Amino acid sequence: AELPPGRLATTEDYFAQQAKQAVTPDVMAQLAYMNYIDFISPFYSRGCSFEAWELKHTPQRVIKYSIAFYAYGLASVALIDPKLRALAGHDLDIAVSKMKCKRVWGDWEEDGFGTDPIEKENIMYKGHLNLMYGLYQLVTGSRRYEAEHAHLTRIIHDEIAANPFAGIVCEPDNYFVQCNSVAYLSLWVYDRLHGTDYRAATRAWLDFIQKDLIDPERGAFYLSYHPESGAVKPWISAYTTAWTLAMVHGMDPAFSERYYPRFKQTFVEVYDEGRKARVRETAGTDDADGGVGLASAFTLLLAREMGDQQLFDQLLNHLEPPAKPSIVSASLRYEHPGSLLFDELLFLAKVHAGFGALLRMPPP
Amino acid sequence: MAELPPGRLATTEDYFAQQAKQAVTPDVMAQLAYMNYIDFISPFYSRGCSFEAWELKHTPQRVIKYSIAFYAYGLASVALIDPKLRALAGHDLDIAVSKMKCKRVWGDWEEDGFGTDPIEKENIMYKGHLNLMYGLYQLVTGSRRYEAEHAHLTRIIHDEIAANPFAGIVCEPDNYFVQCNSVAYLSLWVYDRLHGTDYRAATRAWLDFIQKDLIDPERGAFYLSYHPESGAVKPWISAYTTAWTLAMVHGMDPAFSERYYPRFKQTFVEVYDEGRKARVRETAGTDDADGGVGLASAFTLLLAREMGDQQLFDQLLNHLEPPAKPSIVSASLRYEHPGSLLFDELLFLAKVHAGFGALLRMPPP
Amino acid sequence: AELPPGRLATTEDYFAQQAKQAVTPDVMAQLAYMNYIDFISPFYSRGCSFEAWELKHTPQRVIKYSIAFYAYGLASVALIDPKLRALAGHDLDIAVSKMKCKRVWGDWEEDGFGTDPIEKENIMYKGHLNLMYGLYQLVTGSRRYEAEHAHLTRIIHDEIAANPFAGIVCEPDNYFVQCNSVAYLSLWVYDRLHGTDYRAATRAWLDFIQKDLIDPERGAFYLSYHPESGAVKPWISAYTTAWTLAMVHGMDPAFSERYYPRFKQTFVEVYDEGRKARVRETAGTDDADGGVGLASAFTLLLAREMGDQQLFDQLLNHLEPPAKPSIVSASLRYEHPGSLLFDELLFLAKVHAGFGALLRMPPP
Amino acid sequence: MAELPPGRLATTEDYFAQQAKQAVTPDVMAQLAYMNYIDFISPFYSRGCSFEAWELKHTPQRVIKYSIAFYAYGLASVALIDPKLRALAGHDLDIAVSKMKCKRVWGDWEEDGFGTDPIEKENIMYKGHLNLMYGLYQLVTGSRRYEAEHAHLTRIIHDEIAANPFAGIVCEPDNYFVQCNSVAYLSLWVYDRLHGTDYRAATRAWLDFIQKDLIDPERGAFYLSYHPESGAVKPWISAYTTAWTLAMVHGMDPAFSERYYPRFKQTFVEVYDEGRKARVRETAGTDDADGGVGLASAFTLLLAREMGDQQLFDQLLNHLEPPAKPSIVSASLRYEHPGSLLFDELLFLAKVHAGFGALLRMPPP
Amino acid sequence: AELPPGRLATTEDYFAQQAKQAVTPDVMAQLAYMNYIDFISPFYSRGCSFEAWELKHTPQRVIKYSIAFYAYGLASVALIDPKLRALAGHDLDIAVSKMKCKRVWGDWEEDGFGTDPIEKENIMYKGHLNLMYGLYQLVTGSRRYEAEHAHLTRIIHDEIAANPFAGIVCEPDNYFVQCNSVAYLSLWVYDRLHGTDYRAATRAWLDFIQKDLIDPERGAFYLSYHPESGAVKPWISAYTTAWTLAMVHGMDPAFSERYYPRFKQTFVEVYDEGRKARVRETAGTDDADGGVGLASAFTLLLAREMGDQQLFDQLLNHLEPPAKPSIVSASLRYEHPGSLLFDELLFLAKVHAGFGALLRMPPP
Repeated sequence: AELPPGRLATTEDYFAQQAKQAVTPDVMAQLAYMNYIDFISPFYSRGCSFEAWELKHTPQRVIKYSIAFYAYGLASVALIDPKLRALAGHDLDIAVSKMKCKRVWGDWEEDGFGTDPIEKENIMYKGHLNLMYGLYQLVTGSRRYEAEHAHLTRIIHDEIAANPFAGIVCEPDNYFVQCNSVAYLSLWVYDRLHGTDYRAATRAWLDFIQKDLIDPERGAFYLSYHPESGAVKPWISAYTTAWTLAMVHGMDPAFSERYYPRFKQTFVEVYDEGRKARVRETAGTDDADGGVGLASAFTLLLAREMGDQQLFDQLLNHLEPPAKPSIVSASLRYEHPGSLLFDELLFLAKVHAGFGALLRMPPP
Repeated sequence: MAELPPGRLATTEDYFAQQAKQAVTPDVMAQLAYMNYIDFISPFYSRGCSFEAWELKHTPQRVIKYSIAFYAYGLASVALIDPKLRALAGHDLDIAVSKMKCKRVWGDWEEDGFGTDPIEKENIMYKGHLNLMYGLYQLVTGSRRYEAEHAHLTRIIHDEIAANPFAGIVCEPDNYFVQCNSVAYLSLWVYDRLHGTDYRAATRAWLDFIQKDLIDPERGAFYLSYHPESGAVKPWISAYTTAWTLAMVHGMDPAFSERYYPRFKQTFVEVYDEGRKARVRETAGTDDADGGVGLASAFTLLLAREMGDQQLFDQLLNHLEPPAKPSIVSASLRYEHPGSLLFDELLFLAKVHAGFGALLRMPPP
Repeated sequence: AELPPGRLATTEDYFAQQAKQAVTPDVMAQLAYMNYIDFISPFYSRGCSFEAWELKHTPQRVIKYSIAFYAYGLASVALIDPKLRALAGHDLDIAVSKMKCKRVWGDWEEDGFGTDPIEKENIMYKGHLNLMYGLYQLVTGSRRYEAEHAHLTRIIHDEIAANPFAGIVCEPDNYFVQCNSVAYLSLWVYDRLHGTDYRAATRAWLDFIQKDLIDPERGAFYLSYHPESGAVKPWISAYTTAWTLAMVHGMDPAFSERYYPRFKQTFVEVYDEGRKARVRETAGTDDADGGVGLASAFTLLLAREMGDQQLFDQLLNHLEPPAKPSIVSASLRYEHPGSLLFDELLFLAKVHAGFGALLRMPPP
Repeated sequence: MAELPPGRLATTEDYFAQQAKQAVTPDVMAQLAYMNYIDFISPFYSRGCSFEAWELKHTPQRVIKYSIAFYAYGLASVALIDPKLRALAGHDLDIAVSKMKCKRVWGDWEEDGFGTDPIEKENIMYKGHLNLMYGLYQLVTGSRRYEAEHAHLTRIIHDEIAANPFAGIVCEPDNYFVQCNSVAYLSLWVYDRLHGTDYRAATRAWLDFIQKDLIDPERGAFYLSYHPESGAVKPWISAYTTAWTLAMVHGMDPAFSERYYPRFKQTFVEVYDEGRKARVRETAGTDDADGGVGLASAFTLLLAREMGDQQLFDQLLNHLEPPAKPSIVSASLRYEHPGSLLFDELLFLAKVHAGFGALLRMPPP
Repeated sequence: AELPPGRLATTEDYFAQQAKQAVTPDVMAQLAYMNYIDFISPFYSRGCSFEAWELKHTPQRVIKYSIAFYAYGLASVALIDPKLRALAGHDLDIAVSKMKCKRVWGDWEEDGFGTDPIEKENIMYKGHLNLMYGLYQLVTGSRRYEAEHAHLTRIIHDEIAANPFAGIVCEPDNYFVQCNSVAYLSLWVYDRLHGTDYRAATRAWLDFIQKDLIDPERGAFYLSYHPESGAVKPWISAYTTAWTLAMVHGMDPAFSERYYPRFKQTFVEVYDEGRKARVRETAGTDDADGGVGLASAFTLLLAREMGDQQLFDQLLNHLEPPAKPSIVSASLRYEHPGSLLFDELLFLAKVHAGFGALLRMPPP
């Protein structure tokens, strides 16, 4: 109802986009940032050109995440406004094209892990890619990437079936729940499109991650698991948990519903007389947004996914005003982005229709 | 028309009278000196694949092709203005073509992953400018030095237009830009003038096409781009896109540009400083001038010239030139604060531009 | 005990970790620095990636020492707290993996000494590697590296047997007692694991180093020995001595016990009314921490090994407060590390359970 | 002539009297110490393909050939001035020729895409200076060390002049410069002096050719360049081009330069500071001095010397030297603030220069 | 015997080292600079590693001179203190090893003169190398390099016999008397060790350099001679003369005794009430230390060679105090070295026992 200080649109306005069949003017300005300027906008062309990311100082290892989060937001744009669905589809085609460039996945080879980023392991990369293939096809109805999608889904399914633990590692011997969450969601999306049952593996996964990987009282996942030693790194992680619960809510909403109030009690600090909120990254600290610095931004996405308007408003009042948004020539820019992936994650949270709603996207 | 405005080098009346006087203004001559004078570092020092002039101005690689082409367009009008500079213009156009073919210029096509050959398909911004340049070189000089290449490229363009389900050719795969097409189509008109052929016949279907989803008739403005694989049109209108397109189209179908020009002005042009100045908004729904690539005002200067709109030309040049702080040192022009990319190139072109139709009708040497 | 100014935990608390079966909170915060943040933490993955060391400006030639000192501390963490044994094992797996990357050992080739860093000489590198292979296996029970450990132990043993002096050189014609000390301890660890007697060569080594290499009155080793000429560089070195006596105390405690009081009288300056201590690197100077700048930090390790709580306290009061530790988001950082290898050596000294206790580590 | 002006090292009378006294001035000697003294970093330390001296002065690569050549030309006059320095001069010329052949010097030809061989065709600025240097080396020394190469290069030059439809040879393809040709032609005169041949006969047709569209005979000034493919001449007159050209031509056809010299002065030379100083505008239609490559005043100093114009020499050197803040430290000369490229080279050359005709007539060793 | 301001030891103390069989403490601190710190000290190892020189910004072309001058000093340390003889030998072994690295001699190839630095010409490089081979063997008694020494001596002898002028050039056509003086001394040393008569060539050389290459009234050599033109660069050079007279004094003491007083009159300025002296590099100037900047430092060496304590004292008072020596952790450093090769040449002059005394060094 009331526009908070430094905000571009109300929480109510974000949540009402889909009912209005229109994105807010600031979301439109973000899409302009994404698409407008020749050569340097991130969605200018399908080529293996990364000038947009160079200009933002994106570290190489983060590029795959930036593209994927953009793609996730774009899928919701398509659902919100039928008149932007073709644009969204176009941008998703670009996203998938760029994602396959060696500048994006080549860390796998440079780090010594292999020359092929798909064949085994590396689930953060190939999970996102497989989700993107599916969202592109849900938005557009095009089979342009279906051959590849059929292949990658099967690699994923086969690697899950072959592993003694439920899921797939990233680097060899590094297991992350948040990266697996994306891979499993990608199976749901393939099943929606094809009528298959690759998603049947999800139960065993949800059982596995609720053992040593979770503190069920705190509603929080541990940082990682390492199959060769059986070790779990003994610190709970807010950003890990927020991202994971958000994606799991589209598969097993009960799971996320169970842990969500505990997660909030463990990590979320409300401040400024109830107007704002910020998220501690681990236990035993008062500091917010430690570690990779993304706890509050992923919690914004979680709040959106769970329909928690009050927490969404508090978090965006913490994140957005200090970053000093402006809209210049109808395009959005932030003078002081507070983290990596800033515009990407604020975009995604502003539009996000729910993973379950994306799974149910009506045909074009 | 005839009082010299603050910070200006010559009056708008003087620019518009160059052809009648058969002489360029002294500042245009000073720009030609910047272009030609100093060993090794002037842009038109030699035909080699050397780009020191552009290194010194910090031209981004992707922009070089545009810089060369806009110089070439201006040089063709110099040839028409002053017969005594026609040979110099021909010389510079020979260099422009030579440099345009260097891999430093076109090599982004390969680096981006689109192909090793920049002519064979797509890439119409590059090859459209190249083809127009081949034609202008030959109109100016009467030389057939590049005719074999011109005959080949013209036919690749024509064939690609015939094979496409939409009217025209893409740049990057799946990126269609009306402005880049406008240059390719004009190149056909120039080939026809020189050869007596009818490649220009394809222009009608193109003008029909762009007046569908690609134009907003209320605003006399083209949308940013079209993307054939999805059928998407990026839903923002673009001033610099429009200005450039209407300017080139006015040499092919003057009525088309005349139809849209008053709308285009109302949509994008802000007159300010009590009527003395004007600046151009790049898109709708903003008060800001010169957003995006930052070239709206400079391409509108070209359009104003093409349309004979002396008042708007004067207003725009009053906005653009004085803050850039021109000076002429040793009879050569420099700007202390160029306001955009392609600044000296576009202010040169607008000052000399005789009209695309007049260039098509250039008398033989 | 009282917490001294600028300190994170008391000396009593460090010395009590093993009895409490728990690391202090600041040691845990160091382990979080080591393990927490994606890509940039030193123990993020097994890959040949060194971002953590790039961020700290570690000179190439120091990387091998950094890894090894971390590994030595990790072995003690395994002994302190059974619940961190799996984590420690995991980190040691990473340490061994990284230690084998050419970024770590490649100076050997770049300097012109050979393309293979194991086959001969180069005992600083291969001695640490061999000790690490053993510690990994004591901590984990895993044979992952046993084939390599068997091979390397035999190269070391053979090279010792073939040399006319007791031990092995680093660069050709450069003999250092500290580097040899690590190699010899590696034989003791191999013997613990396998039931062999490679450690029998230790007696002749201890006899040899007590000739021209030691000033027995000062309880101090000379800098180096150079077999081709028979020269010994005629300056005594505190860091050399402190490291060597520390490792030797796990093999022949009497040897170190004999020299330790003399070493202290030779090099250690107590100051600030008995609260602090700092160590001179050589004789004939009043300056502390000359040379490689590690005399006080290695003496901290020695004091821990010898059970000298008062000197430990004094040295840590000199070293830690000016480096301005803080714990941010439950992870330790120093604003002003006073030397190379700073966080590594303060970690190691805080947790070190004694080289003899590591040799005796009970099975998992 | 004989009061020492402010900031000067020696009087004009003293420079002009060197040859009559058989002794260089102390500042010239200090320059020769700069050139020869310090291990590794002096420019004439050794024959090797090392360029530290030029690295320390920030000489651009493309300028190195010119620096070596101008040193060589000054060294030839040193040999004539003082017999007791003739052997040193010869030694330095041996080094100059050696260095001139190093790829760091001529490699721009290949990097710019014009060929792997810098001698075979075109590239007359390089190979003209090289050919003149071979000749001066041999006049100074009597040595045939480079005679086989000199006979070859002289013939390549002669053949290329005979095969061209215009009189002379280009630098980069299609770039004709009169100053670069003047050096090539003078090289033929030197070869003829040494061998008794008549390659210099081609000079008459050259002097006729450069007096057509390449000259403004009323202003006594040459245009910047000629471009044989188009026939264009770049329409700006150039002071440095003219001063250099007239200086070299005065050793071949003294009447040619005597004709144009007063006109050249009126066109370009500004006397200032109550008659004590002079500075040279690079082109017409400006008040600015030393624009362009920044060498008009320094080449005019050389011309004044060649023409025996002591007053103008004095005025120019009063403009050039004092602000550059010479000092002599440990009997070696340095400038704190050289005012242009090639500064110490051109001031050296102008201080010693005995006249190109006199170099042609150098007595045997 | 009074210690002058800013000096580390008295002139009397330097000159008395050999009688006391001990180096002064500051010379010992220089030897610590040279030998102490891992990796970065110049005499750390025999490898082709040049960190020490990188840290002092030594130009590539100067490295060969630095190593040689260190080696010359080291030979006198051997003679001063029998207890440092083994160390000196060790360092000389390193010096020879380094001298052979392409980083040291590779300018010869980069300049276009050839791929082999000893086959012909290049007498500055190969003269120093040959002298070094001989000093190494005098100090140590070792034949480690004898095969190479026998070959190089014979290449030098053959080249002298084949030339129409007495000696050998450096770069083609560049003849320097100082570079020849080192080659000729190398033949004396070979003869001492082997009983041969390669030194018989010396007489014709001493005759030759006293023609157009010397101004006998001024006691000064010209800069260089250029056989192809017969030119002599017409400026006399103090550093050239000082270095040449110093080495010749070990072969024909009368030659240097003849010219020495003239050399001083020509180039040496006594100042500061007789306390200091500084050397002009050429005639017709008042400025000191022009050109390569080494006139005063090579005159320091000459004064030492000639036994001229007063001039030695005066020069060292000019050179050392402004360079602001300090000894930190028993190792010497200069804050403001006044020239290239500064620590090397002050080291050499402080220890130098006389070239004739080095030729007469007793066996180990």
